[PDB]
Amino acid sequence: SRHQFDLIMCLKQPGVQTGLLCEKCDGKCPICDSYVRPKRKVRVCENCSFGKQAKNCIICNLNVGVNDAFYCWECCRLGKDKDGCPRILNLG
Amino acid sequence: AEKQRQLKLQKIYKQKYIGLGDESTTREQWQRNVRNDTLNTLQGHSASLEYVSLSRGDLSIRDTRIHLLKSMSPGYKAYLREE
Amino acid sequence: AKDDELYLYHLTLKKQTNFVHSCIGHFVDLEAGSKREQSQLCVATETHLELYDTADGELKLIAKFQNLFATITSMKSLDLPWPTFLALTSDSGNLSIVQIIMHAGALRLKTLVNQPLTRTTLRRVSPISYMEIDPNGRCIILSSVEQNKLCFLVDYAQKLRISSPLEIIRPHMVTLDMAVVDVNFNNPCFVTLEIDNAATQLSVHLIFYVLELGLNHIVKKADYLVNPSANFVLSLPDLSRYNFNPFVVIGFENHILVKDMNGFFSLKVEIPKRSITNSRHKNVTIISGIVQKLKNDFFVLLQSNHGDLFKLTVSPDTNDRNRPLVQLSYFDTIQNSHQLHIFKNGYLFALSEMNNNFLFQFEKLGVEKNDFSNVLTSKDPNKSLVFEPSIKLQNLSILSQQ
Amino acid sequence: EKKERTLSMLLLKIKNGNTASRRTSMRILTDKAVTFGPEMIFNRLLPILLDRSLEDQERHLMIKTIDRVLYQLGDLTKPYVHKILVVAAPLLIDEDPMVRSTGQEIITNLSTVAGLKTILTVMRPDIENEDEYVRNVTSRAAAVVAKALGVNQLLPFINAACHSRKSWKARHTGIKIVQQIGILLGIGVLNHLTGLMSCIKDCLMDDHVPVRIVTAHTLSTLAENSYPYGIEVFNVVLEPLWKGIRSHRGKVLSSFLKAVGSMIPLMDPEYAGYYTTEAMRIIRREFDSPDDEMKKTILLVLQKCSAVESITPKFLREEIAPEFFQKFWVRRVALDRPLNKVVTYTTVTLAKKLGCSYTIDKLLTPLRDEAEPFRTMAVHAVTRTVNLLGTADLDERLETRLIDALLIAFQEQTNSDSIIFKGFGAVTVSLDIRMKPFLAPIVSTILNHLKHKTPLVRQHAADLCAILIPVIKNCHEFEMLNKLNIILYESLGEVYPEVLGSIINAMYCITSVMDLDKLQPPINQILPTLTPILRNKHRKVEVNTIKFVGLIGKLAPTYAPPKEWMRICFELLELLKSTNKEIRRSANATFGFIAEAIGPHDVLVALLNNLKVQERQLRVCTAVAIGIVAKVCGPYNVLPVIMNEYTTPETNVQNGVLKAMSFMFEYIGNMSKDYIYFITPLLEDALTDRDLVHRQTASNVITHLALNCSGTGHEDAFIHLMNLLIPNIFETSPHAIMRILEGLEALSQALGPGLFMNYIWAGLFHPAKNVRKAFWRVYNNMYVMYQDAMVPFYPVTPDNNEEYIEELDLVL
Amino acid sequence: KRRKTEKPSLSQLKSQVPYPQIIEWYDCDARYPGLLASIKCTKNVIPVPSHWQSKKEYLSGRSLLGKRPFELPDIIKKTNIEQMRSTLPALDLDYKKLHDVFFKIGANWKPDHLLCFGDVYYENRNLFEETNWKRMVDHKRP
Amino acid sequence: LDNWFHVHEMLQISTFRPRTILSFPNNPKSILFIDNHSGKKQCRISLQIDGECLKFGSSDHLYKILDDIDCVSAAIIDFTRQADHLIICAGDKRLLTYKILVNKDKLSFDIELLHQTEIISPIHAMLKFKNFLLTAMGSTIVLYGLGKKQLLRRSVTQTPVSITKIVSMHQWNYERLAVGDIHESVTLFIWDPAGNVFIPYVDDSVKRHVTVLKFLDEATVIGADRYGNAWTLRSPPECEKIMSNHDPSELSNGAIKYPLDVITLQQKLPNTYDCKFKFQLLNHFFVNDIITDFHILDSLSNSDRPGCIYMGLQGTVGCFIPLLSKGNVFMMGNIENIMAEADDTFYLDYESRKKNNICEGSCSILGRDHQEYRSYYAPVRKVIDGDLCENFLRLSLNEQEFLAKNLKSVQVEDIIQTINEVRTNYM
RNA sequence: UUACUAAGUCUCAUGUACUACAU
RNA sequence: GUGUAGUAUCUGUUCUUUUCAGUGUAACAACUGAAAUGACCUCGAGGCUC
Repeated sequence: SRHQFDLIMCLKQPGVQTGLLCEKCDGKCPICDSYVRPKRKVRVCENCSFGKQAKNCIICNLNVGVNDAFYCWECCRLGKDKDGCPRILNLG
Repeated sequence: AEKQRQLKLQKIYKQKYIGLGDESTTREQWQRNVRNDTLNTLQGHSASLEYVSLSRGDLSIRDTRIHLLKSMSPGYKAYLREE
Repeated sequence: AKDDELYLYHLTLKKQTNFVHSCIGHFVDLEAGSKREQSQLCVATETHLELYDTADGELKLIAKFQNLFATITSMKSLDLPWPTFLALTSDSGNLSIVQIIMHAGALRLKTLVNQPLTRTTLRRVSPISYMEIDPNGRCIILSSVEQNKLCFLVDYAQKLRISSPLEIIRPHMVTLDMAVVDVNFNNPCFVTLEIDNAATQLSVHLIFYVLELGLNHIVKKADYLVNPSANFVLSLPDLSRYNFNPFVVIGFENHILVKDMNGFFSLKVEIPKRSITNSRHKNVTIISGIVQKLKNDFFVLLQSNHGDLFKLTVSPDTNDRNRPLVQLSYFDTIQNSHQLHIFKNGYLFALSEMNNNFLFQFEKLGVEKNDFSNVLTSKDPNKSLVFEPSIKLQNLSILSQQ
Repeated sequence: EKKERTLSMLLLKIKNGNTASRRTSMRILTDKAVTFGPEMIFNRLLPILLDRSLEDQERHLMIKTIDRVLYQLGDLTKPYVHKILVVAAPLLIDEDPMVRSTGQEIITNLSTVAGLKTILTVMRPDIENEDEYVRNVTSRAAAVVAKALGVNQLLPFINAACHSRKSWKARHTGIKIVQQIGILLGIGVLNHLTGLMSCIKDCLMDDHVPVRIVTAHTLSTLAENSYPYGIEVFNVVLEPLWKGIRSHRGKVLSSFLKAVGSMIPLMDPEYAGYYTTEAMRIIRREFDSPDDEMKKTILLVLQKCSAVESITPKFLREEIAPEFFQKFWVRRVALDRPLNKVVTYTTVTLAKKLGCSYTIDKLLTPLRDEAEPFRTMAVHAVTRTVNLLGTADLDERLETRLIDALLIAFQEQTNSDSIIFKGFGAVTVSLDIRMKPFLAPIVSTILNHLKHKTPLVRQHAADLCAILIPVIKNCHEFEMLNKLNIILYESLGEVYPEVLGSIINAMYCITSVMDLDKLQPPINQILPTLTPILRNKHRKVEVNTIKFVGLIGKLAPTYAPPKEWMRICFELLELLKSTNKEIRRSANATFGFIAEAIGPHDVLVALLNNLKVQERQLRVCTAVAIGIVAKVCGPYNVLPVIMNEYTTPETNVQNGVLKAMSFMFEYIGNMSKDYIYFITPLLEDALTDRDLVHRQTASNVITHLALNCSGTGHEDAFIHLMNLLIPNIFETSPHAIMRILEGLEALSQALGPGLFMNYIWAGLFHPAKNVRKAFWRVYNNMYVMYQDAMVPFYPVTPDNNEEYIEELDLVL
Repeated sequence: KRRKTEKPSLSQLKSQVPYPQIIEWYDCDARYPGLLASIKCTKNVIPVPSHWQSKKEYLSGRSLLGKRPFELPDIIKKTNIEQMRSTLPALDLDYKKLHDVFFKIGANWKPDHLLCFGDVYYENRNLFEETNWKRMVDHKRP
Repeated sequence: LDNWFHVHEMLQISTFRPRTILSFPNNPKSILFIDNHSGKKQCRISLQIDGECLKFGSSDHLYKILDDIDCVSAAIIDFTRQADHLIICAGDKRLLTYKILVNKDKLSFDIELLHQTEIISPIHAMLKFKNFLLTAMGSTIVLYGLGKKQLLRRSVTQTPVSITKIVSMHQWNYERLAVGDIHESVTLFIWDPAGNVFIPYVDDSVKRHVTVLKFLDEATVIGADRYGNAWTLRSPPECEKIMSNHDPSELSNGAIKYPLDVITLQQKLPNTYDCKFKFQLLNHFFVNDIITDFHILDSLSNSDRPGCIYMGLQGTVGCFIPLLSKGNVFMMGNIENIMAEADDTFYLDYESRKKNNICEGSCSILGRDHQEYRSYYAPVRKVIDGDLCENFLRLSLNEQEFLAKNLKSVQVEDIIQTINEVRTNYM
């Protein structure tokens, strides 16, 4: 993540699925963790969804998220939107 | 830890986007990336492809496109030499 | 102080005319309450996009769609077991499947699903510039000029559904000329020509891929090394009458090959040549092949750099055995055309990368396979036929020019 | 080969260990399963997952390992088919959907490992299990094996082994496997529809009633899987399905009706009416079901028929409305939960076709009845019908009857029935302008429900008042405002937090509908009364109080002393970063109006003075307040005072300034373009400052500022800002290096690569082994974001490199 | 060893260069010196800021001690908040005033110094004296 | 809106592929065409004036054939006001002079070979200087006069080391020049009489591959790219003051007093600042085509605002209209800002309604943002793109009124007014 | 008329801030 | 107004085996290994010295 360093990402070709984030993490752009003017919903590779792990918050990787994560307009222009599958594999 | 992550992201970005100069990169390795991307865009835009077709004067345009594709590999020079 | 700051207002008065992509689908149903006909075409130049119909034997502007503000790097229609809507890939990497709809009093282009791929730019890693769709519309495949290839499995429902991408990554293999082979629903199979990026020698090797719907991944099948002179691949539909084993047509420069998937049959047929061979004479090539099949008769049209339009049919060679043969002949030719389509009607749309797109209806259909004079066979692969071009224009008849 | 047993310990390393250390075991076993022995490998892999200790992630790992082993040991999996079939069979019949999915995947992998003949020879002799559970498990196993090994690949063998007349066991197992395959495949039964109907039609006229019921169930499953279109194969048994509706007895007629309920919606428009008329002889006659299996089936069939477009609304009102109202529309199911749901759903589905007024004037009795059990279901169905149809089909007498029934249900709410609470708002919304003539009825109802002084009763009353507040108070009355405000501010100290939140919401709705001083509670009294309420730690209470304080300063921005508003803002500034995002949104929604009413200069000075206090654990939120107060007129009122706060010599203050500048820029996309030039002299001393902190946060300013201002034409200023950045590239530390990288990447968008390139190029290689490592980071990010963009800008000439490109010099 | 001693002389490298005066002694150890000379001496490239090879972390500057804390742009100084709030060791303002200062008054306004295409800020540099310099070449005439 | 033009023109294919197009300066419109042969090197010249073409002499043919002459580049020149000559540059590296004749009521074109001159370079670019041919070698710029039996070198100007080749170049009122490169960018020269040389007074900022180049003014330049960038540059006022207040003869040698910063940029950065000034980027734009021809028209169909219209290679014609006043570009800028993220606004509305109860690229149909696509190679600077705001016209009234609510400014109707104002009034 | 550059490492002391942790 | 552990930063102080070779470095630095002993001449320097 932008702040916590040891957090590792996925970075695969995103699928059709949309990543979920919990109400606790709601509002953060999964890359920069910004609250401003979100744009496009996150898309994750199928390898990050499958079973129960699909329900996890793509940000904090623990809680079960209801909400969809959106990229901000700064990351959508920086292109990090399309970089790959954001997810946090290690808890940190 | 942080730099150590930058190493892994160096491996991933290098894998996806092919040539990315890390620290020490030979001029042969890097110039090859230059040639590959320049040709890539010359053939990639139908615009510049149409342009090189006429300025070169080839009989067909796909000759220029597949020419650039072939020109991406180094051995294509010797290949032309053997014609 | 007055700020200079020149403020320019850009307008496109006339929109880009070099048509780089086309698709054969039937998009909108207009002026008719209930009608379904496969005869229609949508053609795209980068930004600019247009939709033409014929149905009269004469091409017609339908509507000039709004400016997309991107570089469309490939466009192919998809037909699924329904209104046929076109899959469109461009810069941003997004695979954008769009349906042309009638909204308010005009035809507007609606998008269904856009899938993010690579980044926003024209790139070599970008899985664009090479695209094709399963002729039965089960799956769409994008690839990159070099790095990687992605194939989505397309499914239709109350809402359209694009399956997760199927990745194959070959680091040093530069891909060129994606050509997908039709199937009977067995399994989708696509064919490419991979030129190695890092090598001591120039090596252009064809490779076959069978996507396995059962195992849900693309499988490398046959890697056949061919001369560096290779140009393109075309798909021979079945050869079900002669002897899952797809057969491809590899256009080289001065001759044509066809190759089996199992490598059992490799047929070399030397491409004929003009009589004049004016001044600078290249080994030429064939720029565009296409396939057509009707009444057990399937012929393909492959045009050289000079614009010479040729056909192939397959013969069993009943004397020896039942085995494929390859027979070239000569047609009306044309000017160099980037891509060729054929309606279910006898109309053949010739999209010229040079200047003008023009449509035909073929009647003579060309010379019969019986003549040994002007027709070449796979009997003797080493042979040459010289021919004088025909401006009399017997075979093909221009209907409409653009 | 005893080391393979240690591979099981390696499997523990795949379970107990690290992700890469766990995947390495699978990657190694993938290339070693062929040299491990199929017998011992299976004997060690199957019991490992067969034990109850197989967790969810453990089950997934074991399934992946078994799939890899099968992909490696394809022919070797044949002798072990008797093992997995005895293990994967129960797991496929588990309760959780994940367990059944994993079992089906394991069965499909085992089937694809060997051939179809092995699966046939394994599942065929397993039909001797007289237990119904074992027989169903074997049928599901065969269906899963056929769903992956090819439906027509096992269709002929199954049709040849089941078409005999051995006993009822095989005849039942055939239809069971057919239904299981149709349920597991799903929409993939289109091509194999007729191919399966040809073998399933042997039970439509079967002698044994059990075989007939199994065939009917299989036909219904196939029709549901292949629905809605494609009823061609359904015509192969459509005649018996339409004939035997009033021909079978008990279970036979039940199965026939269950199949017809699925076949009707998939049928055409012509034969649908005939099929409905032929099935009504046994459906409408037996509408009263002695048991639940018949009643639920009849309800589902009626719902499916109502969904079909064949039987129009006239036929339903003629032959379907009276029977459905007599045998079904009654309070006889006041306790059946499944029946209360099924009948309610069927009524809600049929009301849209038979007209809402046809049922709104016929269901005004079940809700007003003294039986609260059936009254709850009646109110639920009424609310569903009102939400589906709306308020068009509402007669005067029908509307009066509905209002009377709703009032009687709300007054006679002896239990905690939320159905009436949810339907009251829907009825009030359906009233619309008609609620004005019906004002005093609902007014007295709300008064009696509010003055009851009951906790749950007061909560429900406040909820219903807040739901129907804008419909009643906004009717241009100016008479009930005082009567509502006198009772609203009365119970202000409710100990129950939910009741307090409901009262706050009702007061907010009243203040939104009422004005100053049209509202009954005085503004000068409600403000100091609501002030301590915002200090509460309750989530919903504080969330409602924030919106109440915001709407208090809506139409009337005054109604307060400036000191009171300043104190309220200082108190709410600490809640701008709460855990619940709703409070964080409400705080920003209220602070905007608060600052617009108070004043720009006063709020700006207060926020600036607050920067030094409230040390950096919640200080940044105050900066957000600066950026939140500069959104009504833009950031042209906050920025000048910010720049002075930067003129202050204190480091921490300057840092808070620069970061506040970052955030105030990221919150404004199109605003900063005009403000950019006034920033650059401030970043002049920032980027030049010796402190890596100031250089860091200044770079963070350049990130957002450059991203949102890119392409505006300020590049000449961006050129400056960069010219100060380039020397900082060599600066170490993770925070500094990533902030500076992101800053330079933002500059790539505002300048374009070309100049940004020019720097990167003149530093691109270099001997220093350090300078090189540093700049190749920036060039890596540049190559990531841009490639074609950099193509023209490569400083490459024929003397620069050997091959160059021959096609760049072409000129036409 | 041999590669370190294989290096051509910098003056041997000068001849390959159209603008030989940019190349410096350390370019001898450039792993690809013939290439690095072409890039570094290419037309529009801007040589690396020279604060590298110094261990001072780019700012030890004695001049940094004597730098002014800040000065408001005179257009913003017109807004009078300088007197309203004392930054050196409440002030009611008008929305029209502030808005007009940035837009009506300050639309055409631009910082006086800025910098140029290849301007790079070395540690010892201070722009302010050069600002008074450029302004002075303007006002003062013989 | 879709067409804005009409095109006045068995299988028909001509062996001759056209090359360039020329027009006489003295005759207001007389258009001479030059083609090539695909085959043995051969050419044709077809002149048209007024309605249809011309005959050649008394012959039936309407065109002239030139055997063994191929044209790499060609331009027509009038050395004297009463005489008209044509200029060919052969791939043999030979400069061929011709003479044009109009028969006038016998009317026909008669071309006459005059001289033969050997050339060192291919001559990719040439144009009309006063009384002279102004041509560009690969490295250097030669100004040929009129000699007899062959044409003479009147003056030669050696280029700065940066320029490898000259693709195209253009002049401003014979005093000034803008010289383009393949690799590098435009560099402006000034003709100095009695110095008999062009002196470069300004460099360009970045590397840009310039296909075609023109002048709007004395101090500004239009240029396109091989890669599709349409840009316009301006000399800095620091340079304009110097050249307005000084004679060109003092630039090369003599006393010209440069501010302290310029010299410090000369010794500090001799490679970039060799030309001692720099073009501040003025306008930048990206049109995905490759612009062949710019033309600056003082008026487009009598319109006041002078436009510049360009034809691209892949084919296109488009215009850049300078906007008078400000609130023109303020309203236009706000409309472009609306239509830019309009697809995102639809996505956020469609998102909120899903929170209370259409993909992201709905309105754009493609993922590319406007600022991103049009920025591309280099960010658009002052140019606002009208081709976007034009899409606002097609959207339904519900969508348009949904978009314009973001403005406190005028209603959708006045929006459409301002949008449609450009084609009407500005051309 | 003086044409503009000095501290570094170690050692043993002094100057001043700070970070976890406990009453 | 305290204690436990620990950190950073000034300043003071001072120059570590004379050399060789390797690593290392942009060059330094730093690190790694060994060790001359004796005689003579001119003004710490110097030796085709033995």
